[PDB]
Amino acid sequence: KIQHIIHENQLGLLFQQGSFGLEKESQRVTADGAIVTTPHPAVFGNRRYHPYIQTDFAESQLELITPPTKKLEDTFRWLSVIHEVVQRSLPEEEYIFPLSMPAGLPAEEQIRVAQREYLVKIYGKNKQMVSGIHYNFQLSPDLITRLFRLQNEYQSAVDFQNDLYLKMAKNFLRYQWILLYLLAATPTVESFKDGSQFVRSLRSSQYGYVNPEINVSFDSVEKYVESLEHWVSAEKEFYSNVRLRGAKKAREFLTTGIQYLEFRLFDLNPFEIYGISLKDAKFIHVFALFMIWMDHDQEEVELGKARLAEVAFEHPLEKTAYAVEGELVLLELLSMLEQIGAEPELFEIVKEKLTQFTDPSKTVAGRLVRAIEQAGSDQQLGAQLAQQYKAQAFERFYALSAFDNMELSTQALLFDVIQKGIHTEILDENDQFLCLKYGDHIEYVKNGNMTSHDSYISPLIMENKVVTKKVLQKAGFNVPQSVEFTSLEKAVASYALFRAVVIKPKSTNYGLGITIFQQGVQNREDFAKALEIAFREDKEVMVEDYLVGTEYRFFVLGDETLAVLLRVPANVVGDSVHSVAELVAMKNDHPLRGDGSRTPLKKIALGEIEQLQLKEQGLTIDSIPAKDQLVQLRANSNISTGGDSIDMTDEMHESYKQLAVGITKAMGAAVCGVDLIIPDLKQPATPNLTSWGVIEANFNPMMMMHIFPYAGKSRRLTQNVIKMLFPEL
Amino acid sequence: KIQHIIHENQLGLLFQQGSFGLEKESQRVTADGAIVTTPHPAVFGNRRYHPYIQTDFAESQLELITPPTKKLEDTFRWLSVIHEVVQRSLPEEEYIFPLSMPAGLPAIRVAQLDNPEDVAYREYLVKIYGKNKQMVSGIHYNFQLSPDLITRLFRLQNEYQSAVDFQNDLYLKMAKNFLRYQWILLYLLAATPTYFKDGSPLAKGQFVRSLRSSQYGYVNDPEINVSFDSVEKYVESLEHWVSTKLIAEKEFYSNVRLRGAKKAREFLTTGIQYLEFRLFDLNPFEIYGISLKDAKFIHVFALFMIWMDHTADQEEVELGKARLAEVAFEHPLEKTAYAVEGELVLLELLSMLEQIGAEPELFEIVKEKLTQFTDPSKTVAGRLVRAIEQAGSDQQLGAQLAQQYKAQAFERFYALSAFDNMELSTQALLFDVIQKGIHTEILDENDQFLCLKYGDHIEYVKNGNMTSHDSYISPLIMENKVVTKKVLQKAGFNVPQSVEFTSLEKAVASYALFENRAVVIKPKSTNYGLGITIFQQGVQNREDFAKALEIAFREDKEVMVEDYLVGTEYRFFVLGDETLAVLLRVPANVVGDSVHSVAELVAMKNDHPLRGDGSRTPLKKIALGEIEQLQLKEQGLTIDSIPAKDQLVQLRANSNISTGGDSIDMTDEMHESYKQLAVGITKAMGAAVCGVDLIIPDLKQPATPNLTSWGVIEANFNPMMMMHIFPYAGKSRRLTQNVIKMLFPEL
Repeated sequence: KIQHIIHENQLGLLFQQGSFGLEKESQRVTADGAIVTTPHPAVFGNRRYHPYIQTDFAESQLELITPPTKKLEDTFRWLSVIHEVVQRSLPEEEYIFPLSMPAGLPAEEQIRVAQREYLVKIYGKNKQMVSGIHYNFQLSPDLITRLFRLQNEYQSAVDFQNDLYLKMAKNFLRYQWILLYLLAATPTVESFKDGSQFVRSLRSSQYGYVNPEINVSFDSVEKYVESLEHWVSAEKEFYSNVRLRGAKKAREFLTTGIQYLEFRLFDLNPFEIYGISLKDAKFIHVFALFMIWMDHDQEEVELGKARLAEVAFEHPLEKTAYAVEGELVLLELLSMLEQIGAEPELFEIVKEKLTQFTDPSKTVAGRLVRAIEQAGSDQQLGAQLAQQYKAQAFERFYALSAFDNMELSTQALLFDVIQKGIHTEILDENDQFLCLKYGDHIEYVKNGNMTSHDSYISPLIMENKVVTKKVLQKAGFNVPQSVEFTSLEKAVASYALFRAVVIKPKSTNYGLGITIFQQGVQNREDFAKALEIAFREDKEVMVEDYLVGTEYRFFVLGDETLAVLLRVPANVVGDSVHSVAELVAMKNDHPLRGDGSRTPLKKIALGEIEQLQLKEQGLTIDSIPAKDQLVQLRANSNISTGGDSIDMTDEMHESYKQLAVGITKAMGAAVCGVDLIIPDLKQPATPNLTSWGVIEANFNPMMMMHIFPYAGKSRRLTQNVIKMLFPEL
Repeated sequence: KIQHIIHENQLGLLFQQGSFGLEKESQRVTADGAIVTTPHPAVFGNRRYHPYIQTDFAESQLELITPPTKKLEDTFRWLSVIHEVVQRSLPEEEYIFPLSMPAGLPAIRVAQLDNPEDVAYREYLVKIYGKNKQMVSGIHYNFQLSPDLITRLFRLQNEYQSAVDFQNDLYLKMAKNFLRYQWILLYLLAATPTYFKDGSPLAKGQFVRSLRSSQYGYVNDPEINVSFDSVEKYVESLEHWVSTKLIAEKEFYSNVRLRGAKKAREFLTTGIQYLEFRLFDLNPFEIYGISLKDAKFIHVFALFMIWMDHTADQEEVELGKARLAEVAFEHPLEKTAYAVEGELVLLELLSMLEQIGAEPELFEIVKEKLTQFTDPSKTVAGRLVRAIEQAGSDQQLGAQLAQQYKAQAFERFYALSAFDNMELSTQALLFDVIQKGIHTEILDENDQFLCLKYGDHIEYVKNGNMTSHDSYISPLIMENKVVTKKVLQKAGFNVPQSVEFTSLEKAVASYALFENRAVVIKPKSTNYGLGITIFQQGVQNREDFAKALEIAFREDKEVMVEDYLVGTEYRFFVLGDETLAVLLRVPANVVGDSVHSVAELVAMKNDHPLRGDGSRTPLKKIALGEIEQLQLKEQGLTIDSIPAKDQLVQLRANSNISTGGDSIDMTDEMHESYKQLAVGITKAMGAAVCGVDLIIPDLKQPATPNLTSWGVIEANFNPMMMMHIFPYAGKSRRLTQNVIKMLFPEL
């Protein structure tokens, strides 16, 4: 079905609308560039059900799959993320491989290909080691439907879909060589003939598995079904550079038609990190539409296919045989953009491609030869490029490039999900609402911690505090008591009830009225005075217990305390006889140090608050701290200032840890985070408030400082959560 | 020892602190005044487990038990509420009985306890003393001293060594003294001045101050006696009699009783937890059979027994009771024989209050009491005799008074008075919990958090319908409104969709998307509806479409086009897997049927009890203001003007309860299909309770997917039950019961 009244009805935005799927095969490899020759990583979710990351043929060869997305931009986001999860999950020794043509190729015995023999037998194990990028595009149904009405001619919707897809495929084949001229990365291979110096593309080139001499028919869905089905007298064997992947069986196409098209034409791009460029994917999209668009038989296709294989073989450097056909295609394509009012970016892209016809070196094929030549070996550049990419990605290990904005608790959850093979949808990028489904089972999480497993009332309880206080004391736990007096005369009377307390005004400024009795309510007269000063400042004054001790935070999931975090005020240790400034800068060199929100840790600054306190320590920016002399630069633990979080899970006594599990269970929360004040972590727990006191309960606990502590073992909470949700895994 | 001298550590504030309980016994009775002579109401929870409402002995005799509270102030709200729940629960035919004295006694009734032992116990008891004396009912006053004040008392007292012995000795001292002076309490508060029960006493209107504390009032025997002198002795006394012969220790009858008692002896390790005082007769003049002032009076008095240094000797205690009996038998109008003792006794009380820095109010109370010694006319007993003569009989007043109170309970049927301030939804749940008997406690009156505990099962509910079964993700899903939309489009429910355009050019370009779709085009943020274009039929032209988008952009930076919906909006209340109710709300109105003017018409409609503040009551009274008066002009009517003949006059354009619109139950009237959708939407949300708002062109026609057929307005995670419980014109659907059951299905 080829016609474009679309322009007559101005449906420009719709032709662009669509969906984009994407698979990339890369070979797991050593630093040398050799094939990994080892098993698929255990961390990765089951090869059977893991949607994003799987293994195609060789256990060593790996395939990354991006979910389908309405915007080409979101595909890359995913690809980027999947690649980073993989790089970071991959063993330190093993690495990913940039190019399609394997650089170091093993004997047949070597490749286990752990989970095809007949298929393997007919062409052999080695050809299968070739790796590529499959690009799948499907037209927006709305777009098509609008189009179907306009066509008086077609009585069946499926025929029109079928016909439209067929048109696109047939046409894409006809001009598919230009794509191959622009982006071919298969010039060389390690092993019969050294070949006719270089070639544009070996795969498309005859001596590739991809290159069949059986005539199928893309003219009619029915025809193709019969040509295909009769050739049996299955689905896997046919090589179509564009593939009809719409349905499980060809017959079903008569019943249901073709739902989308998968293009197998492409080679990995060594220059781009994930093997594709957003621009190239966009280019392809526009190109597919041009296929459909052009008003435009088997032989023309067959001719096209022939032009495809010759262009492959040609040395990339030398000028293409049919730049002329190519220039004409790109020019009409420019025209196509005019009428659809395509965004400017596209214009820039087709323009650059036009430049490429003229300058062969600007071509992806051509650029690679100089560089590969410069590396001196197919293996040398590939291997060189494996380290750059793994290495480039390990820069911000805590955060996923794809979703830098999402909270770190949430970014990490993502990682876990993608690595474990659970299928996830970002319902709100901005609100950190994730939807996770594995199998029929579906579970929604928000901000990582919030799960189905938490009743609403738990959080409801913790927010209130009066309730928590009243509910916790009944639990029998030690809860610090607050006493509030409307009237001062009553307060003097109430002196019997208080111990170490602080008397403050509900609302005061400049700390007025605050009186602190630490180990101190010894005389009634001083107590009375404290109330008076307090009472001038506000209509209501409060009396609260004052407990001194370090403060800890226990992350509790389920029945056990998962982790414990201590926070300490900005400081540098004096070990180095280095300028504290010199010493400070040294502490900020770690990637985990950035502003507080974007990175797990904040960056200490030697400002006047910090400078002032140092002076209390006797120091100056310039002083060199004696070995093992810790200087604190703040009296405030919040890491906002630059405090260090240190894991205390092992160091903390288990008495409290059970107390923390005891407290959160009383609240009814499966994932609550408890803040406690404990004078002696080391000494065993007691009923007396002298040992400890419960200071707070959090409905949505942090995760991230736990996962990425400045010092101390990293306890990963997101997996505990992930397992908790879908325990079946 | 004497706590009195240890006011040196300024324990006056500690002294006032305590735990307070209360048990009041009354007999459900007919307006006639005759006993009910029928079964315990169905509505109340099971008698075996019910903590708030029960029957002491006679099925006809019911007793209200208030949960202990830190303040005597609160027990009364509990009491007020419990008695209101009881008043509302009885068949209209049945009323409550105010006086202690049985009105018309049959010769009758049975315990009706599920356990065998109780029936045997009551049977043995009815046989021991007959059943008439049992018939009489009265308040019990339970008071427990704060444990912290006791510890402080104890720390100073070197004499005891053991904490419990101190606790036993204190309570004992308090009991003894109470017995000697208890007569003072009865005189003030005698309420039993007045045939079948005890006509042997000569009566010609010749009333005694209190019939109960007299010999004819049931004391099982002269021979039974136990010493309060020592806990160890008391126990020996109770033991010996049980051994051989009260049936048990509970059968021991006395005006003050030790408690927390599994058995007396366990006190020797456990200590005495608290005391129960039974001297009191229901008083006819206070709505709930006792007053706060009087409740308080006893507390201070109880303290005084502690405060005085002296403890009464066995002789003293015995003398006390004889005195109390004589005083109780005296004629109400005459002055007490030992009135000076009373003046002296109340005199110390004052010194004590002054010393402890007690509240200003208390001084007021005791004084009133002194005034009462000068002239007995003021005493409840003296007052009662006056009142009894008014309708000529003991019984007549009791029926007039019961009537007076059941009426009070029924004004504001919709709200529980103890906690008027709480949301209606919550007062309503409270009611239901109390009627059902789930032990309930309020953690924050203001935040609305409640704690319901039955057996070893407890559930925490905030705002009436927020419970354990509801999970946390659902609310978050519903908060978003955007996320709400995504979860919902997946299930396939019809949800209107909004598309936002930053670029006008793209908007015009993207025009095809909505053509024969009825869209409302509006700027993100606009004033006076500026730039808002509505398209009821659909976007017919490119040109009309461009103008609409063009104009909005003039108005705002970010412009949203949203799907237009039309129909009557409906509120389904979904709980669990079933939709429990559907409610619709109409614009304030009246009907001209009456031929009254709109002014008269409206006045009649507000007369309804439910109407009041929209906030403090289910429905808000229509007001005939100018905004209301304009609507009239359109109808061709005026305030004076008379609506004619069953004509609907509309006085608002917005169907808002806030402006006096009515609420109508359409549970049954609505189509089944939509109802499943509310259950369907709730499922996608994964919410146990959800209130789902749909826009529906026709109740009656079956639902179709398409928006023209069908639509969803919004998803609410805290549904407004009271509207549901009370429609202006609907059939009441109570959802608080549905909620409770789902909470405690085991019930």
